[PDB]
Amino acid sequence: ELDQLRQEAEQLKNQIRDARKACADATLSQITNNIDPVGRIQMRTRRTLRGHLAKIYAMHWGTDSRLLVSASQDGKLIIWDSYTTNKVHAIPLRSSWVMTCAYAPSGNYVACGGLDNICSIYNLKTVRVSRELAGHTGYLSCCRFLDDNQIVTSSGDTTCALWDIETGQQTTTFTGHTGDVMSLSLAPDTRLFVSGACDASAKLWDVREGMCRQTFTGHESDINAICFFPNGNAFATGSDDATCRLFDLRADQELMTYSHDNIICGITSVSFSKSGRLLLAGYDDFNCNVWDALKADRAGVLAGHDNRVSCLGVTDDGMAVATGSWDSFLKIWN
Amino acid sequence: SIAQARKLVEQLKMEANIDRIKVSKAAADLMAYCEAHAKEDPLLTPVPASENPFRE
Amino acid sequence: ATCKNWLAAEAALEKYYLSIFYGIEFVVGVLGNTIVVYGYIFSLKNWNSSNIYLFNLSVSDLAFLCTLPMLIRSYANGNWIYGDVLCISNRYVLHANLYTSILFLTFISIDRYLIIKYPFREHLLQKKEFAILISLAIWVLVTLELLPILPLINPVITDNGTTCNDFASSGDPNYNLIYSMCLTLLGFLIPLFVMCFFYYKIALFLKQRNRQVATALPLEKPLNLVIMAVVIFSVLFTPYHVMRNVRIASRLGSWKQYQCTQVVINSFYIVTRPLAFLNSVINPVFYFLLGDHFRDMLMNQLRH
Amino acid sequence: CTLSAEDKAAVERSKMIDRNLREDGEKAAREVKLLLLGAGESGKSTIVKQMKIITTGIVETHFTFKDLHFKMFDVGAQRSERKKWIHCFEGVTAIIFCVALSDYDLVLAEDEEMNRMHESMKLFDSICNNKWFTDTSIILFLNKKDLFEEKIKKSPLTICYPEYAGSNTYEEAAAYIQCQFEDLNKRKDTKEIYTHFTCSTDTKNVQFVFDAVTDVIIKNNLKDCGLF
Ligand SMILES: O=C(O)[C@H]1O[C@H]1C(=O)O
Repeated sequence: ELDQLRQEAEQLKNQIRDARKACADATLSQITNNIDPVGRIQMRTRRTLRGHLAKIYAMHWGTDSRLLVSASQDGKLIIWDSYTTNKVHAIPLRSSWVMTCAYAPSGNYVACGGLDNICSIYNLKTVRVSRELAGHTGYLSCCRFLDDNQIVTSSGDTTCALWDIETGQQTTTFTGHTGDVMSLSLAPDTRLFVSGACDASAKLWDVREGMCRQTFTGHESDINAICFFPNGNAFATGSDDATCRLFDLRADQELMTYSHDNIICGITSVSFSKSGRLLLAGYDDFNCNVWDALKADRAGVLAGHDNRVSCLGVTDDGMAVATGSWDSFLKIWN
Repeated sequence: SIAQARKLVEQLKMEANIDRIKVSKAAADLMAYCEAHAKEDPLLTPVPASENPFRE
Repeated sequence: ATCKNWLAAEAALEKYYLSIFYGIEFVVGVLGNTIVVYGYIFSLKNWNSSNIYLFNLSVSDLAFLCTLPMLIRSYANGNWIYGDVLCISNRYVLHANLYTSILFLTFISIDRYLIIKYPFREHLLQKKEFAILISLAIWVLVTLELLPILPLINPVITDNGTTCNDFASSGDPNYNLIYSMCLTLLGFLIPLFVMCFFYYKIALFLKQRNRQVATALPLEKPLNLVIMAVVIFSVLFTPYHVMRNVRIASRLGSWKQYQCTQVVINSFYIVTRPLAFLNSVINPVFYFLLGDHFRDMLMNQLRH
Repeated sequence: CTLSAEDKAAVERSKMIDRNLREDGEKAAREVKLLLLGAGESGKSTIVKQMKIITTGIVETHFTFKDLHFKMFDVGAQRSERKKWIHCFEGVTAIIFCVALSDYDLVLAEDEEMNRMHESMKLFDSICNNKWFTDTSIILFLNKKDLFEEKIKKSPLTICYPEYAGSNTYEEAAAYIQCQFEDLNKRKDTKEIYTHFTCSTDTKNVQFVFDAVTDVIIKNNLKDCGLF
C-alpha cells in the first residue's frame, strides 16, 4: 500500500538522521582551535593564455602539469603548453555548444560534450574523432576518464553513466537523483565517485556496481561543483547557496561550512591544493577565494578576470593553478 | 505509486546499515593528513625561484 | 579721426577678452578631454577604427589646450616674457594641433560612412592597422604643412621691446598672405567639402531607410546629429579663416588706409580668434558624452 | 635571446594555429544568429520549413535570403531546466517567438483548467524580461491565423480573456491579443518587438525576418558610433 511504504520511508529517514546525529560528539572547529593559521596567501599571475574568442566553459590539466585543454563556446577545443604560451592543438567541434572537457590520464585522448547530448572522444595520437557516444537524453554537464577505454558521464536528465569507448555501449547507468546532475568527481583509486545534482544533494556511487551508498544533503540550492579530498575520505561541494561545505564519508555528515556575509554570488567551481589545507572556489563576481579548509577562514583572494570564473584547476603537483574564464582568458597563477 | 515507493524504501533501508566512526575521529585524521604533507605543497609554502616552473 | 575710439576698443579687446576666453576654454577643455582620455585608457577594450580616430581627436584637443596657459599670462602683462624658442614652439604646436583636429574630424565623418554600407567591418579601410597607419600619416602631413610657418613666426626683439607677433601680424605681408591662402585652401576648404559630401550621403541613407521600414522607432536622432556636426564645424571655423586672410591682406602694399581702417579689421580678427578654439571644448561633449553607451560605461568603470 | 630548432618549430606551429583561429573568427562574425522559441506546438515546424535553403538537443538550420547568412537554433527538444543553459544564448541577434492564435479556447492535455494562451503569455513574459536578454530584440510570429479568424465566430474571445469588451470581429480581436502580448514588455526604452500575423503562405515571413534583422543591425551600429 502507499501509506505502508511512505511511513516506512519516513521512519527510515528519521532513524538515519538520529543515528548520524548521535555520532557528532565534537566538531571540526574545536579540534582545530589551536592549529596555527596558514597566514596570508598571495599569488601572482604567471601566465595568460589568450586564444579563445568567446566564453570558456571547461578546462582540464592532464597528469603532466604542462599541457591543458580548454573549451569555449566558439566551436574550438585548444590544447596549450603552460610553461610557454604556445598552442599545441586546436580541434574544431561539430557543435559549438560545449560545457565540458576531459584529458585522458595517459594523454592520448580528450573528450567533450554539451547541449547536443553526445560525448565526443578525440584521439591525439600522442585531431580525429575517435568515438561518439550517444545515449543520454539531456545536455552533458561533466565527464571524467577512468582509463583509455572507460568514461563516466553526467547528464541533465538526472542520470550518470559508465561507458565502454571501444564498443560505445552504456555499460552501467546510475540513477536516483531527482534533478539535473551538474558535477562528478572520481576518487583517487577510481573505485567510487560522487555526484552533485540540482535537487540540492550529492550521492556516492560504486563504479563496480550501480548502487548509491550514501546521500549527503544540507545545501539550500543547486550544487554546481564537486571535489574529492586528496586521501579520498571526504569531498567538497560548490553551490549557489554561497556556502562551501565539506562532508565526510566515514562519519556520514557535514563537517564545515565556508561562507561570508559579503558573498552573495554562487560558486561555479571548487578545488583543493594537494594537501587539503586550502580550498579554492570560483565565484560569479569575477573573483576566486582561497579558504583555510581546516579553520574556515578566508586566506586569500585572486582577482584578475572581469566576466566570471567558470573553470578552476590545480596542477597535480600543486605547483600552479590555471583559471579559464568566460572572458576567453586562461590565467595561470603561482 | 507502489512501484517507486518500494524502491525508495529499499534504498533507505540499504543506507541505514552502514557503520559510522565517531566525529573527532575523522577530523583528527584530516588534520593528521594535512600536517604530514605540509612540506610537499608549493601553494602553501612557496618554493624558491629556480624551482618554480613559471618564473619566466 | 573716428578711430581713436577704435584703437582703445582694440587695445581692450586684446587685453581682456582674449585672456578671459582663453582661460575659460583652457579649464573646460582640459577637464573634458582628460575625462575622455582616462575613460578610453583604463576603461575601454577591443579598440576599433572609430575608437582610434576619436582618441586621436581627443589627444589633439588636449595638446592644443596645453598651449593656452602661456598665452593667458600675456595679453595681461603686455609682453612676452619667455624665450623666443618657447614662443615659436608654442605657436607652432598650437597651429599644428588646430589643423590636425580638422583632418581627424574629416576621417571620423568618413568612418561613420562605410558602417552603413559595410555593417560587418568587411572593408579594407575598417581594419585596425589602417587606422593607425592613417593616423601617423595625418600627423606627419600636418607637421610638413606647418613647417613653412617658421620664417614668419620669428619673434620681435629691439630696444626696450620683446614682443611676439601673431601669425597674421608677422613677416612680409605678400609671402605671408600667399602662405595663409595656401594653408586655408589645403587645411579647411577641402576637408570641409569632403565632410559635407560624406555626411550628405549618410543623411540620404538615413532618410531612405527611415520612411521605408515597418512600425519601428524612427531614425530621427542620428539625422539631427549628422546635421549638427556639419553646422557646428562650419559656423565655428569659417569666420576665423575669412578674417585672418582679410587682415593679412589689409596691410599689403596697396593699403591707402583711407580711413585708418586697419583697426576695425584687427578687432574683428581678434573677436573671431577665440571662437574657432571652442571646437576643442565642444568636441568632448558632442562626440563622447552625448551617447549613453560611452558615458554609462565610463561611470561604471569610475565606480571601480 | 637564443632559440633551438624544436622551440622555433613549436613557435611556428603556434603562429599558424593562431592565424587559422583568427580567420575562422572573422569568417564566423558575419553570420546572424537567431533563437527560435515557442510554447507547446504553436509553430516552429512550419516556420522552419518556410525558411530553409541549405530529443537530440539543439537543432540548427542555415539559410541565406539576399546577402545575409542566418543560423536558427531550435531548442524545443531540451526537456531540462531552462535556467541552467539559457545563458549560452546571450549574444544572439534576435529571438523569434512563435505563438499560435487558434490556441485561445483549449487546455493542456496533461492538466485541465489551464489555457494554452495563458501558458504562452507566461513563457513570453519569462523570456522577454529575463536577464541575459535586456537588449535582445524579439520577432513575434502570431501563427495559425485564418483558423482563429473562422473559429472566433461561435466561440467568443471571452473564453480566454474574461475582460474583453468589444465586437467579435477578427480585425479587433487579433489587435487585442497582440496588445496583450506586447504589454508584457517592461523594458520599452531598450527593446523592440516586431509582430507579424504570419499566415502568409508565400515568402513573406523570410522578408519580414530580414527587414527586422537589418533594422536591428543598423540600430546597433549607430549605437556603437555615438549616434542614436
Ligand atoms: O592668436 C593667438 O595669440 C594664438 O593663435 C596664436 C597666434 O595667432 O599667434
